[PDB]
Amino acid sequence: WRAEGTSAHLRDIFLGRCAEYRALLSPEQRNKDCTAIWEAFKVALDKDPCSVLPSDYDLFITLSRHSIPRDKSLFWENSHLLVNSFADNTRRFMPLSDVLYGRVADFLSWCRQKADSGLDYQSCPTSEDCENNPVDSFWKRASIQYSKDSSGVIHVMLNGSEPTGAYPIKGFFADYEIPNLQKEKITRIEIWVMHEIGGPNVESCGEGSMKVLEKRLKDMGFQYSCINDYRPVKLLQCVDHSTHPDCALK
Amino acid sequence: WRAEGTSAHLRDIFLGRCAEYRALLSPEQRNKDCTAIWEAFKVALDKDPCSVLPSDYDLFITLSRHSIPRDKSLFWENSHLLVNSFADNTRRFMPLSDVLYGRVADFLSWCRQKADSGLDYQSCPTSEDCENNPVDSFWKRASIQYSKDSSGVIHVMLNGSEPTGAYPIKGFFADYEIPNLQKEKITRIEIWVMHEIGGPNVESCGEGSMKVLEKRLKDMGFQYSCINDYRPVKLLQCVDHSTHPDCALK
Ligand SMILES: O=P(O)(O)O[C@@H]1[C@H](O)[C@@H](COP(=O)(O)OP(=O)(O)OC[C@H]2O[C@@H](O)[C@H](O)[C@@H]2O)O[C@H]1n1cnc2c1ncn1ccnc21
Ligand SMILES: O=P(O)(O)O[C@@H]1[C@H](O)[C@@H](COP(=O)(O)OP(=O)(O)OC[C@H]2O[C@@H](O)[C@H](O)[C@@H]2O)O[C@H]1n1cnc2c1ncn1ccnc21
Ligand SMILES: *[C@@H]1O[C@H](CO)[C@@H](O[C@@H]2O[C@H](CO)[C@@H](O)[C@H](O)[C@H]2NC(C)=O)[C@H](O)[C@H]1NC(C)=O
Ligand SMILES: *[C@@H]1O[C@H](CO)[C@@H](O[C@@H]2O[C@H](CO)[C@@H](O)[C@H](O)[C@H]2NC(C)=O)[C@H](O)[C@H]1NC(C)=O
Repeated sequence: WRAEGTSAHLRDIFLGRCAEYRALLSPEQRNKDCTAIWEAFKVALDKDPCSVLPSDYDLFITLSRHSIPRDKSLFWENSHLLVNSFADNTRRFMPLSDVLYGRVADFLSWCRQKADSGLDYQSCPTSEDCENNPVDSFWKRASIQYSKDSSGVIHVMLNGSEPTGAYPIKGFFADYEIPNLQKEKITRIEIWVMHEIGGPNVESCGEGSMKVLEKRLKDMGFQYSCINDYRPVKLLQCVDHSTHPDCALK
Repeated sequence: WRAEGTSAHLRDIFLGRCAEYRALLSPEQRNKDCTAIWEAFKVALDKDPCSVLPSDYDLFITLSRHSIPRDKSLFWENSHLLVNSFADNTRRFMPLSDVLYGRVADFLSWCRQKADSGLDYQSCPTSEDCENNPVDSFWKRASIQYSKDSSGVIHVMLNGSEPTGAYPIKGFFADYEIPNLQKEKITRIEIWVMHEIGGPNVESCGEGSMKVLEKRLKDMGFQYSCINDYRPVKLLQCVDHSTHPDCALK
């Protein structure tokens, strides 16, 4: 397996994150059983590391699913850390990592040993090793759910400094979220194409892969919008480049 | 009593955070036993909620203590959330909440029931109910250690929009940290007086309580400097006031 093995102390981390997230939920939907959620989740830890399907996580989703506030969904690509810091633990936006079923697995890795009941802390399969590995099947299932439950203004943060372009035609956003957006309950889609401070401007709104994305969203009937270096996020990037000319204040 | 009852699912949260923090420690001191750390901490939970002393957490500290990088300490008052966001989980600085023993308790509450053996989720004592409550004694002990183990350039974030003054003459910083800073291994102390965006400038460097703090530190023989609205932090505050004139980019 050419990927990170199971995360040490997966269970404690999972339950801890789950318990802390409960506090963020509204009292009405605060009734969540972290233990049951973990049990449902571990069904994948009792299977062949190449025989886990997205549907295997259905129970896990049923037990953890909760509503996402209108206009708070934030999708992204090649911007993990920035998205998490900007979202600020649900305070500004609620990306998948800030939704219960996403929060418990953010950054973690897991898979059962090839031919032994115990978890494999040595390595886990990538899409290359095999399509149906625990981690990818999990995110496919969580992505679909996250997309289906989003409504209002859809925000998307992309990385215009990524060498392969801002929009990966083969990725979770393209293959599992866009096709699952409920057109009827979506007002518009606003894209933020961020560039590293002084970093390379590989692509901006309307260029390369951005034209492909825009065309698709438009052919799908969505009201489309694209902003280069959305200020609030630029200001956050600037925190680490205070003396740079792109970050100077008036 | 008068304070919040112990946090729901305290143990799970505690262990979860402990396990996640282990990953941030260098392989040299990563060998931490969260369960044992939890048991040492629990010693205070099996005592009268008004008879817990800072020394009751000596074992807890012994088992969770670790080094703090030179120049990375960050003290503060009236800016807990700003400090946590800026520190960015160990990336930029290492405040007490980003040190193992502080991390497991950041924002939590705890105390045993008055005459019962179980935890009291209804309420916990405050400084007014009785001085020796579990939470206050915990932070006194934790503050002392954090100070004793700090070195190099000392940073301090104060709130200059605080009505009663940026430097509370009575508080954890004045009463438990400053007295435990070890000059022999300290270069200088740098203060950052932050003001709310547009917010009121109650006090700035060299004003009111700031006069007191400066004189106290100088009388102790420390090199001292103060900065109003330290740029990096100002930029972070700006993320939520992007259109405000104080946050306009050049
Ligand atoms: O370690 P773990 O358990 O694997 O958790 C993963 C993993 O540790 C890390 C991957 O970073 P990467 O730069 O490859 O970033 P990606 O390309 O993988 O993320 C882009 C996708 O996330 C979305 O939110 C966007 O809209 C888009 O669909 O982000 C966590 N992660 C958070 N949300 C997702 C996620 N991994 C797959 N997802 C799929 C969906 N939502 C996710
Ligand atoms: O819920 P919990 O478990 O009680 O966790 C507490 C509590 O939930 C919250 C209190 O916010 P407050 O504005 O009153 O701020 P404070 O006056 O209480 O804290 C300011 C002090 O922290 C330092 O780091 C600064 O340099 C300064 O000495 O911050 C958490 N906290 C984190 N570090 C500390 C802490 N509480 C007391 N401390 C004392 C030391 N380090 C701490
Ligand atoms: C946006 O994409 C750029 C380029 O892929 C990322 O910056 C690179 O990050 C890697 C790993 O940290 C480094 O090895 C490269 O040297 C970086 N290149 C450049 C030009 O900076 C950047 O981290 C991405 N931004 C976000 C928020 O994920
Ligand atoms: C700095 O201190 C100010 C003043 O106490 C804090 O602002 C107050 O915050 C409370 C709670 O959110 C509000 O009800 C008040 O209206 C605020 N007053 C003002 C003048 O803004 C502020 O939160 C503190 N800053 C930080 C980072 O903690």
